[PDB]
Amino acid sequence: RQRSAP
Amino acid sequence: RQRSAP
Amino acid sequence: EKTELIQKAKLAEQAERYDDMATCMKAVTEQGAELSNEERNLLSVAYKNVVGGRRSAWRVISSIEQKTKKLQLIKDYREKVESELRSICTTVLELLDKYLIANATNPESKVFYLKMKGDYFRYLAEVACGDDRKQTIDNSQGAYQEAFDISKKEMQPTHPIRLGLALNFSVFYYEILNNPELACTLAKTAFDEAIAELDTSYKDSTLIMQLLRDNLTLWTS
Amino acid sequence: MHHHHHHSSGVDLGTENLYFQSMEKTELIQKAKLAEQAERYDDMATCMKAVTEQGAELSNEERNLLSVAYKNVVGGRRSAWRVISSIEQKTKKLQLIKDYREKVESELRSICTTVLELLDKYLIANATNPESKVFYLKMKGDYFRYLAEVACGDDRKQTIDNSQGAYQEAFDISKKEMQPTHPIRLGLALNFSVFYYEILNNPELACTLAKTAFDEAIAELDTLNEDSYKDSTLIMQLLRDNLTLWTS
Repeated sequence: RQRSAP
Repeated sequence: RQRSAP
Repeated sequence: EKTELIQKAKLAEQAERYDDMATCMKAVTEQGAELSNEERNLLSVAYKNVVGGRRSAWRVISSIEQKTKKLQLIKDYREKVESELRSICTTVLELLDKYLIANATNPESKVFYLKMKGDYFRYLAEVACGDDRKQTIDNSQGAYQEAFDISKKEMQPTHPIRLGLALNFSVFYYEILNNPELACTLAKTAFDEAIAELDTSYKDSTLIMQLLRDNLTLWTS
Repeated sequence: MHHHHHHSSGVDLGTENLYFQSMEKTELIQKAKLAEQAERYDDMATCMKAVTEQGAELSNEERNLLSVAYKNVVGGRRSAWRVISSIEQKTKKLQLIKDYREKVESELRSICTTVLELLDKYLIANATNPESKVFYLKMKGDYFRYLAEVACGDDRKQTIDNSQGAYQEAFDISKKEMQPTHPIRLGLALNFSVFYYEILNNPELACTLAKTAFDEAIAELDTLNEDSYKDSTLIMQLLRDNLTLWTS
């Protein structure tokens, strides 16, 4: 996982 | 949690 | 078109798209041949998730309601979910009556479908009221009971279907009929009788036994 | 909403009508908060879409309800799309898989189009302050990015350009107007860097974009009370995690 803003 | 059959 | 439907169902499953998966299995069932094992479970899992999504929501909503002008609005929303729950149940019950049970042709399958008929009536009972509640409950109990008898007559006490049936039947006893001691006896018995013959797939059976044992711990806490 | 419905294909019974127009905002908002508790995001989305179409500016709480709703609706497709393409890339049966990937794509697009439409017709149009403008341009950036994840040929180029323009504009305004600890600004930096990393594929710029935003926030953190602090750090954790990975 890359992750982006909630 | 009560649990039932998968 | 049947091998196709089955692959789309296995996809949909991987992709967690259970509406699709359901639609596929419903169509496979409507062709009217007996479902293989893998096919049963695809059908089971599909509808489990579709209906499970509503039951979850229904609890959250009623809980928020019970924790409380705005209450007519909540109540209305609870009922929209109820309507959804029912179509889904009706759909499944319909499939079980028109097709699955009709053509069962062996005890293991019959037990699976009767258990399922039991479960979907139980889901209805969770939200039913007045005498609707009574009819629903009777219908669930009749299915489970018939399944219970056949499972005892025909299957090993380690068989996951039979264990699963015992699990769900005890839950019915515990939460729908509210006879908690019978619920315990029903589970403890299945558990114990399985534990004996484990010296004899193991992973399939013990996944369910864990559930039996967990429920027992809770229903004695 | 007992009188509503959404199709599989991400087309619905519609909100541009007396039924939704005759409802009070306060109702729609409560319907949404419920739907959220109940994890029913189609409903929540519909509700917010209808609140937006009334054409008043959204409050903060209202922005986030909208954001969360659509996030979950579209997120469910993106997830499925990855699963499917991954199963495709691992392999008669490939026609069938490919068709299914495209059914999902079509769904991804309507949802994105819908959202992009709301951003253009309503949200950005009436932004009326920097923080809001930044939120909506970031969102415009995000939904164009979701399109780019599945776009191809020159459709891909247009998509990418349109995401980059929104982010950049947002990036500038956030730098001119907001504290470096502001969660919207940090969230924008986070998503912009992801864009750089996964869409443009410039990994070093991606890292610098994130490291910078991180570092500049870390400086100004003894500022914050506990409550705001927790908002910002949740996102910084994500910045720092991405950096670790993009250097592994």
